[PDB]
Amino acid sequence: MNRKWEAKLKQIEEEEPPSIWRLFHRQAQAFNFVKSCKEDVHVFALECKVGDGQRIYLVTTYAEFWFYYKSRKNLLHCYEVIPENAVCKLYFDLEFNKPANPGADGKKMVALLIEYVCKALQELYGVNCSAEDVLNLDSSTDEKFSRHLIFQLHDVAFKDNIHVGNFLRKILQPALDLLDLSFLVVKNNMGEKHLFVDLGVYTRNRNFRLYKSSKIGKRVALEVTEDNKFFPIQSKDVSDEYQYFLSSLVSNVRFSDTLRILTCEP
DNA sequence: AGCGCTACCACACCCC
DNA sequence: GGGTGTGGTAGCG
Ligand SMILES: Nc1ncnc2c1ncn2[C@H]1C[C@H](O)[C@@H](COP(=O)(O)OP(=O)(O)OP(=O)(O)O)O1
Ligand SMILES: [Ca+2]
Repeated sequence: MNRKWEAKLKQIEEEEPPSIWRLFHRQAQAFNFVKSCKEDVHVFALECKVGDGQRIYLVTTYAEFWFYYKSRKNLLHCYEVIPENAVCKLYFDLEFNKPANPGADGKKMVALLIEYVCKALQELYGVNCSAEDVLNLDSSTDEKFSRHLIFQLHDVAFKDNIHVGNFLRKILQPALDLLDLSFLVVKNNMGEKHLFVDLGVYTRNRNFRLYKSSKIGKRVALEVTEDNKFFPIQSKDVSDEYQYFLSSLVSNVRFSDTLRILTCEP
């Protein structure tokens, strides 16, 4: 109830074919529309013209969004809005300052990370998976090894992203102590000891840069790594790039009549 | 007309 | 000197 109260105060304080394309200034007004929609619609965040994080919000289906998005001539700097309390996938934001840590073997650190989380998923939930179920994206530059991992688990999902964070803090506590998970620590922008895993992305209504999208500032967009081992099922009725787009979406959990929802309280 | 939060610091408090 | 909650903005994500 504590969350539903903060929104109520912010509110008072503030022919053609079957298409759906609604832009909203307030994230709250967007989700309100989704409820009164009657169509499998979702919420996207577009970075406004301002160089800061000022964002506007779009509401449309995945298919209709990919239609006006695939060319990459329009709708640049888009983000997925991960709805609070909604079932989602296991994902990661991986990033360290390249020059600050030279000896870091990026492609080797991710494999060690995945094999750990995989083992963790088995010991704690009986879930079995391998890197073959891990969509691997890249947005790196000459100064930042940036990677996004989206797990594609078979009939499995988390209660929400808040529980994903709890899962990681639990299994990454041995590394957090280091103010064998030695390969996680990395020197930050100013010599400080941060964690190769960004644990600040597991919040309510988190934005997450979409596939083939770059921040309003730079121009490097997310793309599938070369060592990626997740390959969707080829379907003649939709393009392959659309498959990766659907997979990459954190909050687009495969409909399954045997879905195991995973929880984890802190 | 973004949104969410925590890391950080100040203070106040308590205890033999 | 240690140890434990409480505000409250400032800045990351
Ligand atoms: N000002 C911001 N406002 C709202 N959401 C943000 C903001 N900054 C970051 N986020 C969200 C969207 C981002 O996809 C998510 C992770 O932070 P961030 O690392 O900066 O983006 P990114 O991982 O997609 O690119 P990269 O890390 O390589 O710079 O947090
Ligand atoms: Ca990042």
